[PDB]
Amino acid sequence: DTKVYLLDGGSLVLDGYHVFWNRGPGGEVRFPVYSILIEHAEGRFLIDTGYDYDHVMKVLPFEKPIQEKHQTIPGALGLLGLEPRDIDVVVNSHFHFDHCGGNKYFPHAKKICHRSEVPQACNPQPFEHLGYSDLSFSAEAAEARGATAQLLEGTTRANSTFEGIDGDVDLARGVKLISTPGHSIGHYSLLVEFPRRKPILFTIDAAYTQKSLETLCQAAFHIDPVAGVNSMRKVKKLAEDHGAELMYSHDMDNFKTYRTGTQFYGHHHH
Amino acid sequence: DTKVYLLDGGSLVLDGYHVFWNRGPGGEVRFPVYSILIEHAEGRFLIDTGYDYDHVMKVLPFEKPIQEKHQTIPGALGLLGLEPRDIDVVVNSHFHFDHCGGNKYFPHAKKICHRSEVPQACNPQPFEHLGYSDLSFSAEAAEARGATAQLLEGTTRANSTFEGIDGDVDLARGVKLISTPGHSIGHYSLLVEFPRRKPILFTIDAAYTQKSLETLCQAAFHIDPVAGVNSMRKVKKLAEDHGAELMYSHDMDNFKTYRTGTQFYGHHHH
Ligand SMILES: Cc1ncc2c(c1O)COC2=O
Ligand SMILES: Cc1ncc2c(c1O)COC2=O
Ligand SMILES: Cc1ncc2c(c1O)COC2=O
Ligand SMILES: Cc1ncc2c(c1O)COC2=O
Ligand SMILES: [Zn+2]
Ligand SMILES: [Zn+2]
Ligand SMILES: [Zn+2]
Ligand SMILES: [Zn+2]
Repeated sequence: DTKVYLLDGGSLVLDGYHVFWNRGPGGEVRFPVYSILIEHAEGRFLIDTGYDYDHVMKVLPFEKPIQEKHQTIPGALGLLGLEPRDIDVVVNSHFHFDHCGGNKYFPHAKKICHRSEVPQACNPQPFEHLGYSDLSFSAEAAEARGATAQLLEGTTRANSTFEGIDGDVDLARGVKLISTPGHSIGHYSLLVEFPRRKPILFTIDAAYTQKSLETLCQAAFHIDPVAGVNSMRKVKKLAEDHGAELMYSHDMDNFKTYRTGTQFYGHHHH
Repeated sequence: DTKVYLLDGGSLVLDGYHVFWNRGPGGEVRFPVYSILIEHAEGRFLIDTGYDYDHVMKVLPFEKPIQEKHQTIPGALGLLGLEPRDIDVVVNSHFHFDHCGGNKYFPHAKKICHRSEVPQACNPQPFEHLGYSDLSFSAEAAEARGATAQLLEGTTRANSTFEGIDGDVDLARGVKLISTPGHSIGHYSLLVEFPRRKPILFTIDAAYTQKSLETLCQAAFHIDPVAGVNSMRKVKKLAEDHGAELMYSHDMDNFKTYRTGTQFYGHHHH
């Protein structure tokens, strides 16, 4: 019928000026990170794979990760009686480290990302190195960036090739990847339709929080802030023209009301 | 990949002479009843649906049913985060009451049984009335037997029509219904193949216990005991010629070693 499970992936810390470009205010802010499991008649799709705890502790310990073992990808799938192997397709919104930390566990799945994202990861802008700091999702990108030491044993170029896409696309029936560049060169948001509840528009990094979308204030991490704003406009109109419940990527106060673990969206209405 | 879940449906009591036709020995014997959930790339298949507790307490209280609420069909599916609605196909080995008690919860699923079983249920041998005592699986059979009082509200002829089959058939890839008549006119056993463990041959009522199969001693409930014995021979050879682990329908001492609830057969071998 289509169910959506949120895999709770723990949390990270940014300054308020990171979350709210120039606006802020400043001071530490902790936000959640999660992934999106779609159980669908055409297969099990995982959208993003959270952050890898060792990677963050090594490279971004100032983000002070807190992630319990049920909040790794295999752990969170564990709560559903699932293993990484049960996932048929992994989709990455973009290759910032907190959205592709768990790709390494899916050599057998088909991978999908925007055409431009793997090239970006191999060779990012000088201000993007930190965002694209976990190359374990791609043997190729790891090579180009000289970070093959991140590759999990058994990751080859063969089991980590992506099918590049472009523009708005149907992942499956009732499931659209919505093109939302700006934050990154090939950033995608997600729209999931159900049969007895209103569509869900997952903003991912096009809108970190409700506050972001409300004031058109994007995150300070972006490659193109004009594009970033247009993508917010596009996401706002999309939500309106559909019936969509907007679910945000990194919004602690909103996250508390989100279903994680064994709870899911898309229940049968008797 | 193909997983098999056993839905534990509680237990019932027969005399030893029932379980072991003429051989026995006598005295009360309690045995388990269960159903077979196959999660498969072609859908979720439920083979049999246990016994309905109210039906047994009313009509066969001498069988002294013990069935906790997690051991009804919706309850047992409950332990998997599933509802009756998530099942795509219900297959009935035959329409004895302890194998079709839960059919009433699946109006939306496709139903499959042997060509002869619905006609048998409508109009059984005089010695079969008790076996075919729960007609809630079929609006039509309930009418013919004047037991429409068993029909759950919303059960119509439309949502309880079966596709009749005959001979050995592939339910799905790696999943065969093996024709095993004798115990009932159109009784089927089940063979499930996996990719990293030996096939499982579910005998259902063709062989109640390991002891039954070992000594060719069928249950005392049968329509044709010559056929019944041939079907045991057929099941023994099937198991040999394949690699199959034989799993029996009503074998308490063997049942204790069977995986029920959240445990399943067909794990990925890393
Ligand atoms: C580690 C951690 N950080 C944040 C949250 C949780 C965590 O386990 C659970 O719900 C949360 O918001
Ligand atoms: C959470 C987080 N930390 C650092 C970066 C990003 C993040 O989302 C994106 O680009 C970055 O440098
Ligand atoms: C009610 C009941 N009867 C038998 C068994 C169980 C029961 O809950 C569980 O495992 C069994 O063998
Ligand atoms: C368990 C049980 N009880 C009664 C009958 C059957 C049973 O399996 C089959 O035919 C019957 O009359
Ligand atoms: Zn990002
Ligand atoms: Zn992010
Ligand atoms: Zn029977
Ligand atoms: Zn039986």
